[PDB]
Amino acid sequence: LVEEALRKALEDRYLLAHEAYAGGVPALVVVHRKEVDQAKAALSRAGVAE
Amino acid sequence: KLEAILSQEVEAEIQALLQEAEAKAEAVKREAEEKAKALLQARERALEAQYRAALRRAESAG
Repeated sequence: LVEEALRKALEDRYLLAHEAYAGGVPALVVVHRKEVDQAKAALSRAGVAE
Repeated sequence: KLEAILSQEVEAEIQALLQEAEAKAEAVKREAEEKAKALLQARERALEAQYRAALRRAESAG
């Protein structure tokens, strides 16, 4: 869900990476500076937060 | 792609800054020409003065 939301919000110039740990995934989204608000807004609409 | 964004945040600053510093390197140099010219404008009047005074003195003296 998170990937979809970010992808529509942030086009294809965002980087979504994840690495496991035994159970879920801690994920990191890497975005350009000044694209911070938009990036955040996308997480907030899914219900995921920082 | 994502690396093409990165080259555009830089490529923008490095023309803003280098356009600004080629107009200070213009500006100092414009004032430097306008000063040397004026320090010789005052030199031009001075010499004249000294010659107009000088000749009048020699006329009176004689």
